[PDB]
Amino acid sequence: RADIAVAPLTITLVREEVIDFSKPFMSLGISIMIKKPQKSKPGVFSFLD
Amino acid sequence: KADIAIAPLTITLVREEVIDFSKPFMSLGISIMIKKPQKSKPGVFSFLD
Amino acid sequence: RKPCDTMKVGGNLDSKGYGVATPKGSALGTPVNLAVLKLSEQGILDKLKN
Amino acid sequence: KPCDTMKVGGNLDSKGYGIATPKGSSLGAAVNLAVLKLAEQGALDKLKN
Amino acid sequence: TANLAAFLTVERMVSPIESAEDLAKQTEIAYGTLDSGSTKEFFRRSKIA
Amino acid sequence: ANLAAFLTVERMVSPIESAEDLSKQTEIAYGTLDSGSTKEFFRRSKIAV
Ligand SMILES: O=c1[nH]c2cc(C(F)(F)F)c(N3CCOCC3)cc2n(CP(=O)(O)O)c1=O
Ligand SMILES: O=c1[nH]c2cc(C(F)(F)F)c(N3CCOCC3)cc2n(CP(=O)(O)O)c1=O
Repeated sequence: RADIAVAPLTITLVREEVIDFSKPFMSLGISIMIKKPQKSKPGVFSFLD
Repeated sequence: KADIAIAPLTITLVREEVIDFSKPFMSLGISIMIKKPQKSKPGVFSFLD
Repeated sequence: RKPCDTMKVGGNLDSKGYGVATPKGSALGTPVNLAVLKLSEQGILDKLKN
Repeated sequence: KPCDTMKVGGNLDSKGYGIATPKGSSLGAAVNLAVLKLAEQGALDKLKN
Repeated sequence: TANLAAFLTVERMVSPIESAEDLAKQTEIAYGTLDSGSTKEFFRRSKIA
Repeated sequence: ANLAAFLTVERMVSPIESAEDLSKQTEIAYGTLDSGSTKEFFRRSKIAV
């Protein structure tokens, strides 16, 4: 149904045995996402802390 | 003179034109090497540090 | 992206990577791979990434 | 040793080492499948640690 | 004076999370992945303790 | 209180963080090897940084 595919498809062993792949254009890994806390420091309210 | 090379050889285009290459086992890049920042003598700036 | 309230910490945990998909035994796969290596050595992938 | 340097910052470019074989060889595809099998099992990360 | 010194001592305490071992070292901040995919299959088929 | 806070923890940080920090200053010099494809990357670069 297709001839060539340009898409972010993960190169795995189970997919190599049916279709071929070229050299990878973008390497990546598993990341960590946090809430990115800012320096929300108030003024007069922090004096009586 | 050899059969297969298992060594850190850089995959380039000019090496692809004569021999073949497999999928990369370890990705890397160019990083920054500096020394570990140890304690330095602060001096007069410690009067109002 | 907005509201710019996230950040990425730590290094990569595994060696993952995306590539160009082609059927097995395709004649165009080797010139496609040569074009991918030419675009990678030219750094135009990093230009489109920026 | 003396454990006095450190690396900061991410990678600046996309580099990667791979197994080299001559063009028209018979073992290159099973070598590539073995590399993919070692990559999916995380044994490369085990040897890297 | 001692209490504000204690609060500023807390202010320069432990840096935020920068590694997976930092995630394993705590239990207050929970975390999750996607319910289906090879990302969860990485941790499901993992060998590192 | 803050002088006790500085004398308590004493966790110094590194001045250089990213690759743009090298272009942001000129007092701390930096170099590569005299020959190699790493220097060819800087020689044939298209990024103004
Ligand atoms: O082949 C696969 N390629 C994938 C490519 C991507 C993307 F990054 F968008 F390209 C993603 N996402 C990552 C996070 O944002 C949502 C989608 C998932 C993919 N999955 C599912 P997995 O099994 O969980 O890896 C595949 O199977
Ligand atoms: O194929 C190549 N493989 C290489 C492999 C290595 C490493 F594996 F790290 F030993 C290195 N080094 C870089 C770091 O310090 C020691 C030597 C240089 C290589 N070069 C020279 P380049 O062209 O400047 O990259 C190649 O050509």
